[PDB]
Parts: sequence; C-alpha cells; structure tokens
Amino acid sequence: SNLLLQYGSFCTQLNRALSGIAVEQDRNTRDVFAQTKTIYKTPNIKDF
Amino acid sequence: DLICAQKFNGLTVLPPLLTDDMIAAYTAALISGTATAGYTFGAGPALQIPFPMQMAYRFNGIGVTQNVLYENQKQIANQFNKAISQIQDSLTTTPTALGKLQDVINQNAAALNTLVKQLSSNFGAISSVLNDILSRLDPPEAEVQIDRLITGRLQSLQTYVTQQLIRAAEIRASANLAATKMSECVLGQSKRVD
Amino acid sequence: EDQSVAYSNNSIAIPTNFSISVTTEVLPVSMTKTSVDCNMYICGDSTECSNLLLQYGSFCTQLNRALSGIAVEQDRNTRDVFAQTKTIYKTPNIKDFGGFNFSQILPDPGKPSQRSPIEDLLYNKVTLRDLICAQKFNGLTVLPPLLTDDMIAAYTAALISGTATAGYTFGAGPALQIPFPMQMAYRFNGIGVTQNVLYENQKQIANQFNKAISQIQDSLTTTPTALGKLQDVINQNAAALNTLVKQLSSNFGAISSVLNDILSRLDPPEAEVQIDRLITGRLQSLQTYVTQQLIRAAEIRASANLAATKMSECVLGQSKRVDFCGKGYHLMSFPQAAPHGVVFLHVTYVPSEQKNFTTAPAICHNGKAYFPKEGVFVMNGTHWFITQRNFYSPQVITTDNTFESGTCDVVIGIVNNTV
Amino acid sequence: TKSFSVEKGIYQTSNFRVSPSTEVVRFPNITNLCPFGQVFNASTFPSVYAWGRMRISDCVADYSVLYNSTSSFSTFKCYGVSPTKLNDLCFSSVYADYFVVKGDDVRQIAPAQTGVIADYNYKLPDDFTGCVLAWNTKSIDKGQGFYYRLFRHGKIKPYERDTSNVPYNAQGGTCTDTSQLNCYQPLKSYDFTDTVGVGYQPYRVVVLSFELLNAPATVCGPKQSTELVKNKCVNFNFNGLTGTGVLTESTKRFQSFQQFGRDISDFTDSVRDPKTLEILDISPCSYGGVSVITPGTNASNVVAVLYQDVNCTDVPTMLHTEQVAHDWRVYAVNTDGNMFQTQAGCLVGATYENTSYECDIPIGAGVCAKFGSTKTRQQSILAYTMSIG
Ligand SMILES: *[C@@H]1O[C@H](CO)[C@@H](O[C@@H]2O[C@H](CO)[C@@H](O[C@@H]3O[C@H](CO)[C@@H](O)[C@H](O[C@H]4O[C@H](CO)[C@@H](O)[C@H](O)[C@@H]4O)[C@@H]3O)[C@H](O)[C@H]2NC(C)=O)[C@H](O)[C@H]1NC(C)=O
Ligand SMILES: *[C@@H]1O[C@H](CO)[C@@H](O[C@@H]2O[C@H](CO)[C@@H](O)[C@H](O)[C@H]2NC(C)=O)[C@H](O)[C@H]1NC(C)=O
Ligand SMILES: *[C@@H]1O[C@H](CO)[C@@H](O[C@@H]2O[C@H](CO)[C@@H](O)[C@H](O)[C@H]2NC(C)=O)[C@H](O)[C@H]1NC(C)=O
Ligand SMILES: *[C@@H]1O[C@H](CO)[C@@H](O[C@@H]2O[C@H](CO)[C@@H](O)[C@H](O)[C@H]2NC(C)=O)[C@H](O)[C@H]1NC(C)=O
Ligand SMILES: *[C@@H]1O[C@H](CO)[C@@H](O[C@@H]2O[C@H](CO)[C@@H](O)[C@H](O)[C@H]2NC(C)=O)[C@H](O)[C@H]1NC(C)=O
Ligand SMILES: *[C@@H]1O[C@H](CO)[C@@H](O[C@@H]2O[C@H](CO)[C@@H](O)[C@H](O)[C@H]2NC(C)=O)[C@H](O)[C@H]1NC(C)=O
Ligand SMILES: *[C@@H]1O[C@H](CO)[C@@H](O)[C@H](O)[C@H]1NC(C)=O
Ligand SMILES: *[C@@H]1O[C@H](CO)[C@@H](O)[C@H](O)[C@H]1NC(C)=O
Ligand SMILES: *[C@@H]1O[C@H](CO)[C@@H](O)[C@H](O)[C@H]1NC(C)=O
Ligand SMILES: *[C@@H]1O[C@H](CO)[C@@H](O)[C@H](O)[C@H]1NC(C)=O
Ligand SMILES: *[C@@H]1O[C@H](CO)[C@@H](O)[C@H](O)[C@H]1NC(C)=O
Ligand SMILES: *[C@@H]1O[C@H](CO)[C@@H](O)[C@H](O)[C@H]1NC(C)=O
Repeated sequence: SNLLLQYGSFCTQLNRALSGIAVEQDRNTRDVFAQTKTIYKTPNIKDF
Repeated sequence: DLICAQKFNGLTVLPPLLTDDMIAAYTAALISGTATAGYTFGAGPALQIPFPMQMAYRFNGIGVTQNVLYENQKQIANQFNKAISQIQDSLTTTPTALGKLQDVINQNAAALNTLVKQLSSNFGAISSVLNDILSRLDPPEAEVQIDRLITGRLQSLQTYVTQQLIRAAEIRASANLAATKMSECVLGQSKRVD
Repeated sequence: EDQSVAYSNNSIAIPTNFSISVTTEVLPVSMTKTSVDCNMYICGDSTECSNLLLQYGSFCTQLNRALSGIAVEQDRNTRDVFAQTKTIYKTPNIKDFGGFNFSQILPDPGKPSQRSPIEDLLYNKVTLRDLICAQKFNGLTVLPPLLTDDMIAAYTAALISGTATAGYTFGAGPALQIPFPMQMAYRFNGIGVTQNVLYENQKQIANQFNKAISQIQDSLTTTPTALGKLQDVINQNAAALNTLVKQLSSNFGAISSVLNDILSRLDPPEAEVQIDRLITGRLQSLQTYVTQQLIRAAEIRASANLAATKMSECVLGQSKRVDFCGKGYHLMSFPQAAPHGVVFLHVTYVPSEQKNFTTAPAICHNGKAYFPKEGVFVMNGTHWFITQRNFYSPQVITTDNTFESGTCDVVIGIVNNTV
Repeated sequence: TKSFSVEKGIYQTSNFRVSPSTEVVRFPNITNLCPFGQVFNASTFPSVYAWGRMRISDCVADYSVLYNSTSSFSTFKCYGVSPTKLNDLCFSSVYADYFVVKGDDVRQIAPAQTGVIADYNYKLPDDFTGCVLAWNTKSIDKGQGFYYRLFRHGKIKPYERDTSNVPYNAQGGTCTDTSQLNCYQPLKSYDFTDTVGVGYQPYRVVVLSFELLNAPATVCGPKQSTELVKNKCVNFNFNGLTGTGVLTESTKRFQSFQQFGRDISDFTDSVRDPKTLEILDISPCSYGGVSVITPGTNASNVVAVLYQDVNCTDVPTMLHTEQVAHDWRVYAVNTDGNMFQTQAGCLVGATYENTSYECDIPIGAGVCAKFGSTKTRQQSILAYTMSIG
C-alpha cells in the first residue's frame, strides 16, 4: 500500500468511472419505467 | 463458491434501487390506465373511456372504418385471447427467446471471475504471491519483483474498466431506444413502419 | 399517489378547456477542442529524453491524429446542428404579430449585445500560480471554435424570423409568406382541433402565450440547477485536464519525478532503468486520457444527432410523435443558443377541466345502424350530440358526419333515436 | 509529418527552430578546502564497536587532490550517486564515519548484509545515499588493540552505537562474576601479526553520507561563474539544478532560507541565484502554439504562419528573431503588409481581403484562408471572414 500510494490517482479515476456507471443504470431504469406519477388501481374484473 | 473469492478480493455487487415489486406496480399501473382510459394520460389529465371505444379508435388510426369491430367484436375478442394463450405456450416451450437478456447476465459474470483468475499470474516475477517475495528477498530486488506485479494488476483493472465503459454506452443506447418505444407504442399509436 | 378508478362501460370524459404550456429542454452539442504536444509533456526540454522517446515508434502520431479527428468532429457537429438554412432572413423591426409578442426571443435593436434577452440570461447563468499557465508550460492547449457566438445568434434569429413570417415552408423549398394567426390555425388543425377555436378565442390564447413565455423567463431566473446538463459538460472537461497535470507529480516507483534530478546524479546503466518507468507511466496516463476523450466524444455525437433531428422535426414542422417535441399535443418550438448546447422552448397544448357524459356506439334509423365518421356520441340528458375527442364542441346529428353499415341486429350498445 | 509531399491545409508543428547557445553556471562564492586531512591522513582510528562521526561544512571539495601522494583505494563504491557526477553537485549535509576492520570484513559494509560486523557492530539503512571507501593499512596498524563485539542477544538498528562492556550469559540475563562456564566476555581482539595471511590484515573504512534537500548548500564542488544572460534561450546550471529556459526578473517571495519554487506539476520557475540573492523567473524556451497553412506542395511553396494566443506586438519577444536563421526573419519582426491580427491569433505571410466567400482552409474565429492571385499577378495566400450565406 505504501508503494502504491506513489502511483497518483488511478484508483480514484477507476472508482469515479464505476460510480458513474452505477448511477447511470438507475437512471436508465427510472427513465424506462417511471413515466407516470399516478398508480391506477387494478380493477376487480379482468374481462373488458 | 466463486463468490467468496470475489468478496475476498475487493469486488462488490450493489443492489438496484427499484425493487421488483415496485417495477411490477409500475407495470400494473400502466396496464390499468391503458385499459380503462386509453392513451389520454400520456398527454395530460386521464379521461376514462371503455376499451372497445379505444380500440375502435385504433382501427380509425390505420385507415380502416370502425364498423369492422362493430360487426366482428366477439371474433376479435376470441382471437386476442387465443393469441395471448399461444404466446404463453410459446414462452413455455421455446427456450432460446430470452437469450438477449441471458447474455447480459452471463457475459457480465464471466468478466468478474476472469479478473479473479488474473491474480494467479506472475507477469514475469518469481511468484504470484506478494508474501513469498517479501519473505525471501531484500528491497533492492524486492522493488523490481513487486513493480511487475503492481503494473500487471493495474493494467488488468484498467482493461476491465474500459470494457465496462464501452458496454455501458451500448446498454445506454438500448435503454434510450426502449424508453422511446415505451413512449410511442404504449402511450400512443405509431405510424412508423416496423 | 394513488388515484383509484375502477371502470365505466357507458361513460365518456371530454375536456372543456385547455392551456398553452411552454416547456424547456436542454441538449449539449459540442465539447472543448484540445491539442497535446508529446515532446513537451513527456520530456520537456531535455534532449536525452527526446532521443530515447524516438525509439518508441509512432504512438504520438496516433494520439495527435485521434485528437485532431475529435476536434474536426466538434465543428462538424455544430455546423450540422445550426446551419440548416441557406439564406438569412432579416429580423423584422415590428416584433408584435397579431398580439403574439416575440419581444423576448428576437434580438432588440436598442441593445448593442445583438442577442435575445433569454439568450443573455442563459449566457450569464453558465460559468466556468494560475492553472492555465501550468497547462501551457506542459504542452496542453485549447483551440477556439470555428463558428463565433455572433454567427450562432444570427442563425437562430434567421430561423425565428423565417418561421414567424413564412411558417415551416422554408425547410422544403423557397419561403412562402403567410400571416402568423393563419399559421397558428394550421397548427391547431394539425392536432384534431378545428381552427375556429383559435379565432373565437384569439385574445385569450395570445395573452396565455405571452404570460407563459414571461413565466419561463422568471423560472429560468429563479431555479439555478435547470441548466446543469450543460455545466457538467464543461466541468468534466476541465477536471480531466487538471488531473493530467497532477499526474506529472508522480514517480511510478523511480527515485524522483524530476528528469533533471535523475540526469544529474546517475550513470546511464541505472539512469535508463529509472527513466523508462517515468516514460511508461506518462505514456499510460496520456493514452487513458485519449481513450476517455474518445468515449465522451461518441456520447456527445449521439446527443448532437438527437438535437439535429429535433431541430429538423419540431422547428421546421409539426410532429405527431408522442412525447418527442414536448409534453402534450405539439404546436411548435423555438431554438436558443447556449454555451456548448441548445435550449428548445416547446409550445404545447394541455387539456383541462373535463366533464362526463353517457355514450352509445351507434344509432338505429329504419333498421340501419349509423356510426360516427370522426366524432363520438354523447348525451346531455335530453339530446344526442356528436363531439370531437380533444375539445367539447357538439354538433347536431345529420347524414353528413355519420356513415351507415349493416343492420341493427348484431350491433351491441346501439340506442333508439331519430334524425 | 515524415514525408516529402503535403496536401493543402493547416498543420500543427513541433519546435525544431530555436536551440540554446550560451551557458550560465552561477555557483556560491567559497574558497576553503575541505579537511580531507585528519580523516584520510589521520593518526588514529577507533574500533568498530565504538566508531566516530564528524560533520563537514563551509568548504569546497574536489577529489582530484586525492590523486597526488595519497595511497590508492581498494574499494570505492557509491550507491545513490555516480562517481562521475560528484564534481558538479552541491549537498545540503554531509557526514563522515570512519573505523577499522579486517580484510574479509570489508565486504560487510554494505546494505542488506549479515555477520558479526553487520548485526552486532555496525548496520547501514536499506536506502543508503553516499559512498563507501576502503583501503589497506597493514604497515601502520599493529598490536592487539582493536575490538569487535562477538556476543549479543538482539541485533542493532541502523546508525546506532553500543559501547557497554558487561558480562554475557548464555541462558538469560545478568552474570556478575566471570569464571562460570556459562559466562563469556563479549569483546574480542583482532590479532594483527606481521606475518599473517591476506584477509586477516587491517583495513580502514570511511563512509560518506549525503543529504540533498531544499536548503542552503555547504559542501559544493569546483565550478566557475559566468554571469547572467537574460531574455535569451540559454543553458542554466544553478546549484545542483540543471535545465533550459528564459530567465527574467521576478517579484515573488521565498520563506527566508529556500532555494527554488515549483508548481503542482513540479516545474521549477524560480531560483535564488546566490551572490545576489534576487529571485528570478524561468520560462520554457518556446511555449504556446504555431501552425502552418499551405496550399499543397505540387501547387506552390509559399506558406503562412499562425501564432495562437499571441498579439502582434511581442512576436519578436515570443519568437526569438535574434536566434533564428535568415529565412525566418522575413516572418516575425517585419511588416511588408503581411502582419495581421485575428481573434485566433497573429497571421504572418498573407494579405487581408474584404469580400466574403466560403471556407477552404479554416483558420478560426470566423477567419478562413485560400490560395489565389492578386492585382499584381502573383500567387499568394488570401485570408478573409467566412460567409454564412
Ligand atoms: C536497547 O537496550 C535494551 C536493554 O536496555 C535492549 O533490550 C534487551 O534485549 C535483549 C534481547 O535482544 C533482552 O535479552 C533477553 O532477555 C530475556 C528476558 O530476560 C531473556 O529470556 C532472553 O534470553 C533468551 O534468549 C537468549 C538469546 O537471545 C538465549 O540465550 C536465552 O537462553 C533465552 O532463550 C534474553 O536474555 C534483554 O533482556 C533486553 N533488555 C534488558 C536488559 O532487559 C534492546 O535490545 C536494545 N536495543 C537495541 C538498540 O538493540
Ligand atoms: C377469460 O376470462 C374468463 C372470465 O371472464 C375466464 O373464466 C375463468 O377464468 C378462470 C381463471 O381466472 C378459470 O380458472 C376458469 O376455468 C374460467 N372459466 C370460468 C369459470 O368462467 C377465462 O379463463 C379467461 N380465459 C383466458 C383467455 O384467460
Ligand atoms: C378556460 O380558462 C381560461 C382561464 O385560464 C378562461 O379565460 C378567462 O375567461 C374569463 C371570461 O370568461 C376572463 O374573465 C378571464 O380573465 C380569462 N382568463 C384569465 C384568468 O385571464 C377561458 O374563458 C376558459 N374557457 C373555457 C371554455 O372554459
Ligand atoms: C603534490 O604533492 C606534493 C607532495 O610533496 C606537495 O608538495 C608539498 O605540498 C605542500 C602542501 O600542499 C606544500 O605546502 C608544499 O609547498 C609542497 N611542496 C612541493 C614539493 O611542491 C604538492 O604541493 C602537491 N601538489 C598538489 C596538492 O597539487
Ligand atoms: C564458543 O567457542 C568455544 C570454543 O570453541 C566453545 O567452547 C567453550 O569455551 C568456553 C571458554 O573456554 C567454555 O567456558 C565453555 O564451557 C566451552 N564449551 C564447550 C562445551 O566447548 C563454546 O562452547 C562456544 N560457545 C558457544 C557455541 O556459544
Ligand atoms: C560573494 O557573494 C556576495 C553575495 O552573497 C557578494 O556580496 C555583494 O556582491 C556585490 C557584487 O557586485 C558587491 O558589489 C557587493 O559589495 C557585495 N557585498 C558584500 C557584503 O559582499 C560578494 O561580493 C561576493 N564576493 C565575490 C567573491 O564576488
Ligand atoms: C354495461 O354493464 C351493464 C351491467 O353489467 C350491462 O348490463 C350492459 O349491457 C353493459 N353495457 C355495455 C356498454 O357494455
Ligand atoms: C414585447 O414585449 C416588450 C416587453 O414587455 C414590450 O415592451 C413590447 O411592447 C412588446 N411588443 C408588443 C407591442 O407586443
Ligand atoms: C360525473 O361524475 C360525477 C362525480 O363523480 C358524478 O356525480 C356524475 O353522476 C357523473 N356523471 C356521468 C355522466 O358520469
Ligand atoms: C345541455 O345541458 C345544458 C345544461 O347543462 C342545457 O342548458 C342545454 O340546453 C342542454 N342542451 C340542449 C338541449 O341545448
Ligand atoms: C601524511 O602526510 C605526510 C606529509 O606529506 C606524509 O609523510 C605521510 O606519509 C602521510 N601519511 C599518510 C598518507 O597517511
Ligand atoms: C490583444 O489585443 C486585444 C485587442 O486590442 C486585447 O483585447 C487583448 O487584451 C490583447 N491581449 C494581449 C496579449 O495583450
């Protein structure tokens, strides 16, 4: 670890990239599915 | 095993924010809204209307008069029900339908395990274990023997992150296409061909 | 929140009033153009390092070629997004067109800035020993874009003037002149609303449009985080370059991070062994930077293609795609320039204040079932009327607007009525 | 571009234009010679278990003086520095250790060693900067009065000294009287007989420990001053530090005793330049950016030069005209109706035009260039403002 501290900020860059990917996945799911702010009740009958 | 090695080497899988029940609720809300009111809630306040009226309008969207539904309502209902049942049976029988998602699982996991395996390489050093180098050599040669391992492992991690970024771009494009298709085909009727 | 509604087999909800809403969309277009001098960054001013670096092949030619390609692609993106017209139409001095007031989106002659007030607001609310003096001493330079801000403002003003005076007809040939209320009536007719609604409520619609534009200006003034999508694009660039400079402080396992210290104390047998670590580390850092830039440029290329399509389909025409040119039935859109991006103002139609009636899918007359050609049949308690879906405007029954097909035996839901 | 044919356009080039000529070697002004006597030509050296140390300061040290009349050196080994560069450096601090061993033990004075002369008598750190010198002194060293510790429980630490003489037990601590078989005396004498085999003969060992930091130097070597040459790409060799650049008056502040200043990227841009103690400023020999606009080699051979982020007033200062060839002075500092100032930068070698056209070779900031003739019937480069329609 003491020798690795001399290699700059590679681990920080890798962590930022992975965190960006992680947040983007949740953004993808929210954009695809979360389009309405109201949740209609399932009607009792399922024969229209 | 194959997961205790991942956790013992610093690799962690984080859970998604939206649970499966929440996604099921979103889907059920969409289906109920499109079953009792049409596509009205996609442009503003939801306006209720029976399903036959909506689907007669959907005939009117493709240049066919709505009388066709009027004289063939029962046949249309039966055809729709049998199509749904046949789709379910085809899902039961055919095993290669979902492969596109399956790869997304498998080809992900294969990456992580590969990374773990890369810890067994020595990259031209005496051994692949740091303790063996540290317990037998002196710093003048220990530094030369350890820098090779450090460089190799750093390169491996960088390569993994680069392919992860490329895959993320591809899946972002696919998700954008899915969002557009959900906006257009589900919340409305599209005139685009295929 | 839950809004549980069960079902209704014999009721129809029709809205009886509407609102004109303006929505804001933000899209990045380009990114900063950067150039790198390899010799100065990796070696600096040492001849020995240059001679050693000559032995590493043509890596730097590849790096410079990639960077130059990205730099050319940025200007290509801007030209494809903005330059969609062959001629420039002069801004009309009279900025009131039948009430609708474009005071806020066309440049005011009395202001020397030669820009729109909203454009000025947007340019004001995007913000970026020394830091640029360390980038230049190490071979990192920023190149100016080919198109200036004045030309982009001119393109925007020409597009707005053309769509105000000649409609959308100037995207398919020579511009044909038409007054603005006629254009608005055409656009209303596009979304299934009869053009009488605009004329009968012209003053109300004009005042609603002006108030909406003013409120958009106010909301831009108030909320600071609306434009963040552009701001990050700047930040993610700068934070990259600075990082690169800090990487020159690392030693990568050598005895020091200064080449002159290595070359002032060591004989070549160990001097080369120390030098190669530094050279390899700096090459790795530069390569990582270039790869990240390539990926980011691909993403911004996708964004630019989307912006060009939106300008071609919402500013030069009326689109029927759902949730593409705004939330609601589309009326029009206006472009505005911003640092490294465009802002679209979408003018759309939103129904409101609905009401609920009894329905019937057909009417029997002499045993023959009449079906609606375009409307829907509703009952106001005493009489059966036909009404359009998007607005409440009933019409008395006549043979003109209904069609006959078949007898009233297999018809379900038909009601007994006369013509 | 490693080729002989170039297509039309604008390209960005390396320097290949200016090179340093002069050397400036400013060094401190001290004249006292370092006391190499009483260290090499001394009369008594201590034992290895009780070794001495001394500090050398405020002196000039050239090793060539050791060549005349001094005995040769059997061992001369340096670790953190090379012997060929000890005449061009200045050291913040220097320490000298000196002792006497037997020949076979000379190999033990080095990092990462084991034995009686490395674990119980004298140990060097792993990261040792400095040199080791060892030479034979059989003729002068005689008798039985040189000692080294043979028995000890633990091992010593780097640069630590033990001088105790207490009886040593073999199963534990403490032994008062000596006689009991399990008690030994912990010291032993190097028998140095006149007729003894090589490897059992005395050697003198001197260890020089260096320390180079951002502090005033004290033990500099032999150089000569050359006086300052400002506003000219030069070679500078201030104390220890080396490099190239332009030197200029500066007005920064240093925290009293301080030699140089750096930045986030570790680039030296200030020097205390002793004998005047006035802080200067260092700039790269060339910085910024230069681009070349050409219409194609098969079409013509006239080119235009664009200097980016430079205003057409200090071009002779940005581009060192007094150090370039005659073929470059037709550019830079002169104006035969060719200097022009754009927003992108200064353009040299083209004449402005008022009429607007489309863009052939994009220069920038709405400025484009093309190749054409003029009223005088000569081919030339024409620059103009791009037309948007
Ligand atoms: C600085 O000085 C301190 C003393 O002030 C010194 O600490 C000493 O370290 C040694 C070990 O190197 C200790 O000696 C041991 O003491 C224990 C307890 O009495 C004994 O059991 C040990 O005997 C065992 O090991 C021996 C071999 O080492 C065997 O021969 C024997 O049979 C036993 O197996 C051994 O005597 C000593 O006790 C302490 N200090 C004191 C006086 O208590 C320290 O090491 C010094 N640091 C430096 C610079 O080295
Ligand atoms: C279609 O809907 C009808 C109800 O209107 C279903 O009728 C029953 O459905 C249940 C399952 O929900 C079955 O267990 C019964 O056997 C069905 N018959 C009865 C008692 O009516 C019918 O199954 C549905 N069919 C389809 C296409 O799913
Ligand atoms: C729809 O709503 C608008 C208001 O948003 C109505 O416009 C108002 O009309 C009344 C007269 O009927 C005026 O006194 C108000 O001043 C108008 N609006 C405002 C607040 O300025 C419009 O009449 C409504 N139309 C229908 C058919 O309901
Ligand atoms: C070279 O070595 C000789 C040895 O005799 C030196 O001779 C004397 O050295 C002392 C001390 O430097 C001087 O004071 C005498 O004047 C010298 N006498 C002679 C013979 O010249 C001689 O100085 C040395 N020269 C050097 C050090 O270069
Ligand atoms: C050290 O070396 C001596 C000689 O080889 C070993 O012999 C010992 O000598 C001392 C001093 O005369 C006596 O007090 C011991 O009783 C002797 N021991 C034996 C059994 O010879 C001595 O053993 C060695 N000690 C060690 C190995 O620690
Ligand atoms: C030795 O260096 C010192 C400064 O550290 C010099 O000090 C001054 O140098 C200037 C040079 O022009 C003289 O004019 C001053 O009179 C000096 N002042 C003092 C107090 O010395 C000093 O002159 C230098 N000496 C040598 C050998 O040149
Ligand atoms: C509506 O529901 C009632 C009660 O089930 C039923 O009698 C009637 O026929 C239905 N009519 C329609 C419009 O389907
Ligand atoms: C446009 O708006 C400005 C600012 O309110 C106003 O001064 C100007 O009179 C308006 N133009 C007209 C005549 O509508
Ligand atoms: C309309 O909704 C109101 C409120 O629920 C209700 O009282 C009324 O009877 C409804 N009328 C029709 C025709 O649905
Ligand atoms: C429709 O209902 C309104 C009351 O809501 C009534 O005043 C009107 O006369 C009715 N339509 C007819 C029959 O004109
Ligand atoms: C020390 O110097 C004296 C005088 O030059 C000389 O006679 C003697 O041999 C020297 N001793 C050494 C070199 O140790
Ligand atoms: C260069 O000239 C322009 C116009 O006079 C001026 O605005 C700018 O500050 C100048 N920059 C320099 C290098 O002094």
